[PDB]
Amino acid sequence: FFLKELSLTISLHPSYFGPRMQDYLKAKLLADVEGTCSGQYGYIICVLDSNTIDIDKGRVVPGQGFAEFEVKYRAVLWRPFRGEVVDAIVTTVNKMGFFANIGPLNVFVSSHLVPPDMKFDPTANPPNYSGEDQVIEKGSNVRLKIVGTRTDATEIFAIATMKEDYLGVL
Amino acid sequence: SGKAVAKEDRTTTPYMTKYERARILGTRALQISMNAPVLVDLEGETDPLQIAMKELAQKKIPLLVRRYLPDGSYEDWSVAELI
Amino acid sequence: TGAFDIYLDQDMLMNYSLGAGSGMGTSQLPEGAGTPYERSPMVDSG
Amino acid sequence: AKYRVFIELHLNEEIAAAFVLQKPILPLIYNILHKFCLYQRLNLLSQQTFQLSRESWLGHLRGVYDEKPPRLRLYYWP
Amino acid sequence: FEEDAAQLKLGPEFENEDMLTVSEAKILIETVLAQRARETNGEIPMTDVMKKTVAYFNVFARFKTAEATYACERILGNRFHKFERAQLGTLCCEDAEEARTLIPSLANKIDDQNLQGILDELSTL
Repeated sequence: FFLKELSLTISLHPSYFGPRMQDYLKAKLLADVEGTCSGQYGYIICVLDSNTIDIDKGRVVPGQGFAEFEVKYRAVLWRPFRGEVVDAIVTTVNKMGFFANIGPLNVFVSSHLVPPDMKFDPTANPPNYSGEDQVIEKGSNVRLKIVGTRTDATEIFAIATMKEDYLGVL
Repeated sequence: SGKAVAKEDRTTTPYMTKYERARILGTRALQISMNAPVLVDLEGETDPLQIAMKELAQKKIPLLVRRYLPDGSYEDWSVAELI
Repeated sequence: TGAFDIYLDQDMLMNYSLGAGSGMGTSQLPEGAGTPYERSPMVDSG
Repeated sequence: AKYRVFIELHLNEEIAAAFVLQKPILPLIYNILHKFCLYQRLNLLSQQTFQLSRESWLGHLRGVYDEKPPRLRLYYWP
Repeated sequence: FEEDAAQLKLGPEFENEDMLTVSEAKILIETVLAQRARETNGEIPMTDVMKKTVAYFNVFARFKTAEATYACERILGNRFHKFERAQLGTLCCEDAEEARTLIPSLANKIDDQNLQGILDELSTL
């Protein structure tokens, strides 16, 4: 997680000039950036509105009637990178791997990237991957080491392994 | 490469230029024509421009003018400032 | 007439001629202008 | 009871706060005195305005006590 | 071009930025929400990203308190590597040998003894 400064342009419309534009610009910003994700900065958790909100500009458009208000803001973002170790929350367990979940990003732990001590049990009450006393079901945050990440359509997706020491059940 | 200039040490002419009047009135026209917050008691007009002119006369119209210098610097002027 | 750009004198719209703190006339939520005992920044700086 | 509680409390508390700094001191207290009671006058008068508006006689006449810093709008008949 | 793991490597801007803490991050989020509520009609959709975070954040409350965070801050100090810092305060436990394994970038960055002392303080916190 990071706290960084980002930019964003708000293109306002005459109808909302009034005498409290500042508010409108801020309201529009929160709505356009919060919840979004990019490969470059990742998930834009939320914007630290108030104090950390600059409103520069702006220059009205010639053939449009709309003015562009540049905005500098502080936000909390969640960008992952290959090699980072994170705690995740297992969601599903299929003979295909481990569908974990960290915050808002989805991490997939291919079965081939899981120790050979965790056999897959489909008969056991709730499909799990025990060994080896250690039992990893749909309720046991595991530790993984991102091996590779990808960014397809603003969205991000990477694969993690459990091959190193000090990884696995938490 | 801009540079911005001091709202206190302005160089250019205090009067509003032949061309500017023409651009401002052009600009607010479109604005109001686009349902916008009109800043002077509506005399009872119809023409998104003939109205803007009612504004100009009373210097009660938003919009400012950035006058780019050759340097690359600029100056900002307020319709109420100008002449 | 294209040798300049235009912006907006928000300043005028702001201070513009005149011219409060409640929150209980229906909106289950409360308020009180903005001084019920709460800060901000500081924590952020820490 | 409760008036003598919450009022006298913070009164004397910020009087002590006035001791914390270089002296005004008493005249501020003397200000807050007439301040509070006359505000109470403001809403006595307002409650009077609703003695007329909420009931007899007629309506339209009013004196609503706005949330703003205090004001009483004695708007009349149209 | 740049898709490594390191070892402290990757984007320059991101590297420059400081990795926010988990508990502290959640605290800040909470603070932000409180400031927004200050005059709300009621509702304010939290989308889907919020839900997830709300859960993960609570399921990782390494300092379920407004002071816990400050205590943690006090304990820390020396930057070293924003990332490493937030990482050490996000994992926890416990021995040196383990520290290097998780953060190989620590190689000859810091000693041991000290590390152990910090872990003990955290466990008690």
